[PDB]
Amino acid sequence: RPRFSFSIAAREGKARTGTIEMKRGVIRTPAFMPVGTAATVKALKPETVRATGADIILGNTYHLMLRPGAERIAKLGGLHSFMGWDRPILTDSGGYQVMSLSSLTKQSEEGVTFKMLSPERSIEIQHLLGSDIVMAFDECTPYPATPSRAASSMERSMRWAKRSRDAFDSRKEQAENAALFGIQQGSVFENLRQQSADALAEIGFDGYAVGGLAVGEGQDEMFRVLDFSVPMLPDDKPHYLMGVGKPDDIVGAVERGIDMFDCVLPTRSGRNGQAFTWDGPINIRNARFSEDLKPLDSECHCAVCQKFSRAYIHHLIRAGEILGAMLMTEHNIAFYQQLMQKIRDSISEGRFSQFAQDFRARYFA
Amino acid sequence: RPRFSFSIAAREGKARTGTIEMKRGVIRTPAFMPVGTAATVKALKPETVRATGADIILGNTYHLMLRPGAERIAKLGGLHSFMGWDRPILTDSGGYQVMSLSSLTKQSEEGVTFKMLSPERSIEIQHLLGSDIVMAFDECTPYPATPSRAASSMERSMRWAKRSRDAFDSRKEQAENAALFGIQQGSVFENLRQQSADALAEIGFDGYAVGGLAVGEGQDEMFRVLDFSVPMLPDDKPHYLMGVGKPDDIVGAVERGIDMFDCVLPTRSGRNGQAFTWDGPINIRNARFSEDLKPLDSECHCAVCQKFSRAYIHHLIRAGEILGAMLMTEHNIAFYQQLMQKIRDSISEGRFSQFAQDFRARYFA
Ligand SMILES: [Cl-]
Ligand SMILES: [Cl-]
Ligand SMILES: [Zn+2]
Ligand SMILES: [Zn+2]
Repeated sequence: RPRFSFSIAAREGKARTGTIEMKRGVIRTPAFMPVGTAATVKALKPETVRATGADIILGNTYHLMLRPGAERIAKLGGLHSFMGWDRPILTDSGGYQVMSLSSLTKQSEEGVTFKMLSPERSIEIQHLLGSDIVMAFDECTPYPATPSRAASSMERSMRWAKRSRDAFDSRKEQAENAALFGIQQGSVFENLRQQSADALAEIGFDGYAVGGLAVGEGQDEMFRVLDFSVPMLPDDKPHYLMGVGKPDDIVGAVERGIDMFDCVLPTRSGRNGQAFTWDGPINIRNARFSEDLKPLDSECHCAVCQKFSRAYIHHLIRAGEILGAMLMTEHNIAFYQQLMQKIRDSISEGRFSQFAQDFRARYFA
Repeated sequence: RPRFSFSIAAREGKARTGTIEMKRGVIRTPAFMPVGTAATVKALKPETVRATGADIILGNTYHLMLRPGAERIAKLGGLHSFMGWDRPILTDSGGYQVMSLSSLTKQSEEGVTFKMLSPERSIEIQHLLGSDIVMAFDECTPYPATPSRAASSMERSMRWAKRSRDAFDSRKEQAENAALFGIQQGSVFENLRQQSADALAEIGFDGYAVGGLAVGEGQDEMFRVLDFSVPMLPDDKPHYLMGVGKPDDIVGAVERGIDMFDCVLPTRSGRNGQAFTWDGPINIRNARFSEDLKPLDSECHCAVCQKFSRAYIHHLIRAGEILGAMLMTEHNIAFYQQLMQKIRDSISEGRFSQFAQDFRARYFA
C-alpha cells in the first residue's frame, strides 16, 4: 500500500464515501475513530475494538507524553506494538488537552509551557509514538470568541501549521511513512474560516480538519458553520470533524461533507450507563430495565447483544462491576461502527438522504 | 450425564485425580473454581473464563440475595442464563459473608437475622439461583476459638447440616438435578473434626468440604489440621477446601487429599497488580517493570502473555485503566488453571511428589 491515497468511490450531494489507503491498512470513509486515552480504548482489548469494525483509532498525545512518556514508548517499539493495535493510528497534537488538563500554562508564539510543547516538539512526539496520521499543532479557540481574538488565534495557528509542515518534512522516516493533517480555525466567522482554508491549502496537507467546533455551540450553529466551511477545503482530500459527536451530529456532518470523526461519547458515556440504540439513547441504570430480558438494541449484531440482557447489564452497572463497563463500551462502539456502515452503504447506493430522514425519525421518535 | 458421579482415575499417596460428571458438564479434579461475586468473575467475560480452562465457577449467594435478589434471578431464568455461564456453578450458603459484610446480625438456633437467613432459606435461595452444587448452611467458627466454643459452633452446624439435607431433599427438582455438599467444622481440634466428619457421613452428602481453615492460621497449622481431618471424610467423595488459596497452599492441600478449591486471590490481587508466575508472584506496579518487554510469565500460554508486555500492563495498572484489571485477571486465572493441569497430569503419571518439590524450589527461589 501507499503512504497515503484517498479515493472517493461515490457521492450524494456533499456526502462522499471511499477509502484512505495507508501502509498499516485501509480506512473506510466516512469513518468513526474510537478514542484511545493513555494507550487503551477504555475497557476493550484491541481485538475487540477491531471486532466492532473500527479501521483506525485516535491516540491522545497529551497523556502519553506524560505517562509513560514519548521517548519511553519509542524505546519499547512504538505505540502500535505497545498497545497491541497494528492498524492506523491518528494522534492529536496535544495542544487542546494541555489547555484543559494542565496547570500553570504559559502561551507564546513559540508554544505552550505547562505543569514546553511547540509545533516542532508536538510533531516529534507524534513521530516517537509512531503515528500514522499526524495532526498539526494548533491553538484551539474558545467559544464564544470575539472576531479580533478569533482572528489572532487563527493567524497564530496558521503560522504553527507551516512550522508543523516543515518539522514533519524534515524527518525522512516520518515524511515517507506517515501523513499530516492541517486544522482549519476561525471560530464561527465565515471570513476567518476562508482565510484559514486558503492558508492551509497554500501550505498543503494530506487531509484537512475542521477545528474548534466541539465547544458547546449547539448543533444548529455547528451545522451553520459546516455549511460554509467544508466547501472551502480541498474537495479531493479527507475532511475530519474533530471531537464530534452524537449519532445525529455525525449524520448531519456527513450530509455537509465530513469524512472522519472521533469522540469519547460512546466509551465515556457507556461506562456511565448510556447505551445507543436505533430508537435513541437509553440509561441502563433506570429501574425500568431491571427485569428486561431484551438486548441493549433489538437489531444490533454485536457480541454483547447476541448474549446478554439489559437486566444483566443494568445489574452490573448499578453494582459498579468492570464487566458492565466492558459490555456497554463494546456495544456502543459497535453501534457507532454500524451507523458508519449504514452511512457508507446508503451513499454508495444513492439513498443517503432517505437514510438520514429515516434515521432521525426513529432515533427521535 | 448423571446428576452427580465422582470417579477417581489415579492416585499418588493421599492425592487423587479424576472427574465429577454433572448435568451441565464435567469437572476435572483437582479443580480450581474462579469466584463470581455478584454474578460476574470480575473483569472477565464468561467466554474468557472458559478460555482459561475453568470447568466450574463459584457464585457468592450473599450479594445475589441482596442485589439483584434471588427471586428476581429465578424470574429471569436463573443465574446461568443471567450471567452467560452454562457450565456447573457451586454456590456458597451465604452464611460466612452475612457475618463479615452485614450489620446488626442476630444469631439463633433458627438462623441469622441481619441488616433472616436459615438453613431452609439458604437452600431455597440456592435453588432459585439454579445452583448445581449447593452448600449446606453453617456457622463458620472464628479463629482462634476455645474448645468449648468450637464444639458449640460445630454442633449447631451439624444440626444445620441435617436441616439443609432435608430442605434440599424436599424439593424434587433440586434433589434430582443438583448436588449437596456438607461442611466439616471443629476449628483446629482433632476430636471435634472427627465428630463433625462422623455426623456428616451419617447424614450423607455428595461431597464434603473442610470448613473453617481460611481464617488466618498460617500454612503450617492449616496443613497440620488437614493431615488428620481429610482422612476422616469419605474417601469416595470429593473433598473441597473452601477459601484456599495461594499456589503453594493448593499444592500442599492436594498432597493431603483435597480435590476442589476456590479463592479470590487471583482476581482481587490481579486487580491490585499482583501477577502469579512460575518464579513466584510479582507486583507489576514496581518501577522495575516500566521497560520490561517480556510477558508476565515466560512460559504461560495465556492470551495475555502471547500479546502484551509487562511494560504495557505496568502502565495500565499505574494509570488505573480497566484493561489493566482485565489483563491481570485473565493471566492470573489462566495461571491457576495451568497449575491445576500440571497437578492433574503429574498425579496421573505418578510424579506428583516430584512436581511439588520442583514447583516449590522454583516458586520460592
Ligand atoms: Cl473514553
Ligand atoms: Cl474477586
Ligand atoms: Zn449491541
Ligand atoms: Zn499469562
